Amino acid sequence: MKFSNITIKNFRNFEKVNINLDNKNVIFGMNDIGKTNFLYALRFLLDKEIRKFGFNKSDYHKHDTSKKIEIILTLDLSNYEKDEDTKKLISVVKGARTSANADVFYIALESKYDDKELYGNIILKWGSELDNLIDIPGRGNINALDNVFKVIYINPLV
Amino acid sequence: MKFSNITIKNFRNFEKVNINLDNKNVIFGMNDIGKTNFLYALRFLLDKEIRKFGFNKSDYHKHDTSKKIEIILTLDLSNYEKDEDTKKLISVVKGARTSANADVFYIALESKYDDKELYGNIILKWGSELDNLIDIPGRGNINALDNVFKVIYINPLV
Amino acid sequence: MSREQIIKDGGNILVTAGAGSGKTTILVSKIEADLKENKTHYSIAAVTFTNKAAKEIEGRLGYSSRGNFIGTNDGFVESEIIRPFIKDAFGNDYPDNFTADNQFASYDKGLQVLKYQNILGTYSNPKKNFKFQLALDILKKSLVARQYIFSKYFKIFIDEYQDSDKDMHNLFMYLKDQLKIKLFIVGDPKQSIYIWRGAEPENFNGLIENSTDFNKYHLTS
Amino acid sequence: MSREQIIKDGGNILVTAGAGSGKTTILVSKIEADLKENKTHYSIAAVTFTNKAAKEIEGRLGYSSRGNFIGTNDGFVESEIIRPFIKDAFGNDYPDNFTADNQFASYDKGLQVLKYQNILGTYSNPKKNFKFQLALDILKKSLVARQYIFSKYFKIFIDEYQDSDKDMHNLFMYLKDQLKIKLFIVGDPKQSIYIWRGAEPENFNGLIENSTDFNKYHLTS
Repeated sequence: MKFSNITIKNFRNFEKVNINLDNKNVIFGMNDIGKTNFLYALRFLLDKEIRKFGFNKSDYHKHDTSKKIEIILTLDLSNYEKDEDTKKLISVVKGARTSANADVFYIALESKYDDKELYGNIILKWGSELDNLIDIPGRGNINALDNVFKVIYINPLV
Repeated sequence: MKFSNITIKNFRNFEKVNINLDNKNVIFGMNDIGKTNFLYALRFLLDKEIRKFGFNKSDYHKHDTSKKIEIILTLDLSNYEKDEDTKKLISVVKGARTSANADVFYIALESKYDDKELYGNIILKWGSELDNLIDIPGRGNINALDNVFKVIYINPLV
Repeated sequence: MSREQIIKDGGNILVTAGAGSGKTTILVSKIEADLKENKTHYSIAAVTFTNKAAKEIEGRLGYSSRGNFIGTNDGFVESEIIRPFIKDAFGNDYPDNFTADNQFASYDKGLQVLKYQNILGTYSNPKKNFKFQLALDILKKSLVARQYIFSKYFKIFIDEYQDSDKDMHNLFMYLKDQLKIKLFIVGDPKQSIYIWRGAEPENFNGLIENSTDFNKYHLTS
Repeated sequence: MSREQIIKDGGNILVTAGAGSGKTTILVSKIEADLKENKTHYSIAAVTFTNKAAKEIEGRLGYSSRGNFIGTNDGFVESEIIRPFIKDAFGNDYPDNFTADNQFASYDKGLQVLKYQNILGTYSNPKKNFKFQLALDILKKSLVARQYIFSKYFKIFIDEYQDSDKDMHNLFMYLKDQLKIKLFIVGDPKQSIYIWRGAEPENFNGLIENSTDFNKYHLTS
């Protein structure tokens, strides 16, 4: 029904940032580097064609690959009765929810670098409780989260 | 220890082909299209950077996406005592083997087209018995089969 | 004939069809018509009594990325209601692991077996069902279970309703009334030879002779 | 001191170290040295008696894509020997599902519980072990189990050997002798206060006073 918050840690020039959200969001400022990295973090979390690749050594904050990248998004499911997107989410999620937490949901991203193979693997989790998340199931190249969200990217150039 | 055979069905210009193999293999002929598609099938089975993408509508035989692509490779594990590559394979596989079939192993690829999403998903299986195969486990973008095989591709151009 | 009046009807339907009528053909036609017509995220569930019919319908329908359930009514509860939401209704101690010898004649012993023994229970008396009463118990104690069931399916196809216990009727009617999910029932009144497994023919006949929100058709082909 | 003679030794080793010696430090140092030295596909297994020590060692070592087992000795068998290869030894009817109240006093009833009840068994007498005898039984009946164990690990680290039953000793010695896997044993002879759980201090003392293929060191720091 509603986007609420996003947290980003140890990703590019973000070290620990917490941003409140809504359905419509406008980002502006003079940095022009964090503004693009914000949308890249969103694409990594929700876009399968970007997440299809991994994380490089330059994707870690300060290029220190001994730290973990966390990106966590929060939703509000309060209008299940009046909304049909809440049903679209709830029909793919079954069991990861509890009744005491029937109005909040979490989608998380985690990455730890492999020094031997020089690769950063991305693993996704959801859950209602932030201290108990489980892997999103999937077969092959497809994910259960890919069945819900369609991310359309618009750019005048490229 | 030894490659034995490979079967390819409904993939590009291959309809039903069965080829016996060894450790060293040389392919020659005048077709020049099947010769490249042979190596592409090998890359799809064993290369994660090629399998990372899916199958298009042009990857199906006769462009008939109502048929299933199967690629199956066979190995011989007879020299477990004298070979250290048999141990490299056996240490990642644990349970998919049975004692009655302790000398033969299978690695398979299957794809069925999705007409609504216009995507061909690839799902891998191994097993000792060809009538009982199970999905290769993995987390995120990584597979248990990626821990064993390293595919080096050489081409004078590109 | 009336086979064209069914595909054009959307809602609660009965089909009182005898042996040799072609129940599978009309069921598959209706399923395909419903799937083609609808453009939403919802799915369908087809529940049968044997794995043979389930596999036949699975083969006839084909392949899709839309999540539809085709199988036996015993697998329906295990896959959708019990295994995912058992711990949300009773507690975290109740396990969701099971691979079903250990039958008893009480309901409490069924929970005891499922918990301590970690295997699905059963009943010695074939006139009572443990699966379909536990499923209804879970549905009335878990809000997320009802939410998932409502958000997931928009129609459920049921065949051979004459060979249904009272618990199956209770669960299906709970889904139809409290959750507002459509039903499609097909059955032969004079094929209750399975009464040795606790079948109650009274339910189908009562539905035929008393239901007011059900559309009724008969097939003589 | 002798702490430098251990890191330079590769093979079977004992470390008779008392309380306050720093067993964790030397264990982690040896593990890191072995991992850094070896460039093959093999791994190591660290078996403890508590989850606290397991987590401490896990945190100290760090992160790697190499598959090393760090945990309790009860989880070792379940994860490596029993769950994967139970059906290859006895048959396809024996289940690999379990979530472990239901303890008994016989081995056959333990198998019956595991099969019919679908839950791991136990013993009422603490002087006998069900897990570590079933594991050894499976190892002697499955060729693929032995093959995997040999192909997987090149060294196993064991701590607190004084609190070990006879079944644990039997399994570890089977691995050491029949499968030719190195062992690293650390234990305090005078810390058998856990004898209420069936601990047998005689095994560690016998190894110290009779072993001929074991290198022995003592730590006084």
